[PDB]
Amino acid sequence: QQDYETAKHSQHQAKQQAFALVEIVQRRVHFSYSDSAGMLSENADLNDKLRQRLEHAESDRSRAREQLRQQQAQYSQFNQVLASLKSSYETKQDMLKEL
Amino acid sequence: QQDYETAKHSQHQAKQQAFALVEIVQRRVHFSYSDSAGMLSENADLNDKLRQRLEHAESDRSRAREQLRQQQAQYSQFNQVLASLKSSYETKQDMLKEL
Amino acid sequence: QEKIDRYQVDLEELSYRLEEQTDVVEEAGELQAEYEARTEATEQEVDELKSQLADYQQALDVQQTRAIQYQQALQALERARELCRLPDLSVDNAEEWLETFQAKEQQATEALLALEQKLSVADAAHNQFEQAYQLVKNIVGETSRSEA
Amino acid sequence: SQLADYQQALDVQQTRAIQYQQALQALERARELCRLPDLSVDNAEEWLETFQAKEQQATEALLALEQKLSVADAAHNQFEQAYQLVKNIVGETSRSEA
Repeated sequence: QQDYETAKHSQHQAKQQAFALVEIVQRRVHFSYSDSAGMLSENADLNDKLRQRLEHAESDRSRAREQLRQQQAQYSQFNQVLASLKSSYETKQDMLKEL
Repeated sequence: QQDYETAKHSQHQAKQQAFALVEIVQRRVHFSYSDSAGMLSENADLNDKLRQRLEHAESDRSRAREQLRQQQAQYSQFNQVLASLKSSYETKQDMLKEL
Repeated sequence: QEKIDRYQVDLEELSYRLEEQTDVVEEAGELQAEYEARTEATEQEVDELKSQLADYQQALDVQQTRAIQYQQALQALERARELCRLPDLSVDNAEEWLETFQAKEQQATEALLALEQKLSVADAAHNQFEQAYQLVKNIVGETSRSEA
Repeated sequence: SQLADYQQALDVQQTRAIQYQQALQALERARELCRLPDLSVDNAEEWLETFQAKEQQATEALLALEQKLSVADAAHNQFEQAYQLVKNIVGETSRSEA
């Protein structure tokens, strides 16, 4: 019982620490807003900073789209070879049954 | 799991409510000069019609994406059954020449 | 001899099935590529409209004069009036409401963690129960949990 | 949308700036609870997966502990009867080895 009440207390420590770290993972996109906070401090015309932040985001988005297209093509190729093996196993199995 | 899901929804609403209250506290300085006024709605007609055409374009983009994703899905299943047929044909051909 | 003939007929049938699926895959590929070009064209049209809207408003919204800035405080307060069940909510008493709702939020996290401890042991206990059930089903086949 | 609708008037920028302060405040709270002054958004995933493994070890252990405490409800007589049965079959053995 002494070891088990200690394990229950240890589980609570892990849950509160992990919950705090998980909240920061949800807030990952909010840390990128440091530029938005610096932009807010301009208190005057800032359309150039807005367009620069957007152009960087456009460059990142374009690289991500290219990366996604080539991975989707590679995944489809792997899926067709896997299906080719499945069908080869089915015909070999049917031939074993027929023999 | 249903009780914990209900607790997670309740926590999300409590967090959203606390954040709405934090926004009011940060905006108390902005409320101080609420007596101020300025010009508004000079070129609003074309801006609103262009915003409506943009909403039509975004809704049409959403339809276009839905039709794109479903087509990628059926095309993938068609390519998958075709690859299954190719392997079955090739193995049956290899077995005919072996026989 | 007949087996070689049957396998040749099977290859003819598989060739007909291959022709039908190649035609279906080619039609589906043309529709896929056309919908890709069309969808990219819809994002291009959306971006063109957004850029033209930005270019058109340039002279209108730049001279903001810090006068149209307080309405955001009013909208934030009104949004909070619907989200928080406080029709009397004022920027003055919103500090007492903020600490009161922060108390409810930490209570909700503590209650969530309290439920999560029992949930984690229960979910893993059900995973071992399911493993024992799968092992029994693999060895004998379908049977009830009472008989497991 | 912010560039197209500049009439938005920095409302989203204020919301993003307050969210940035909320992210910083959460990170400081996590550095305190986890006792890690040395921490960043980029490497926090390493400590999170490490503590997730720690939590998995604590929950998987405690699950076996809950089954053991549940079967511990058996009275003194069952232990004695089982222990004496093993001792009568094999000869003298320790209770831990029974």
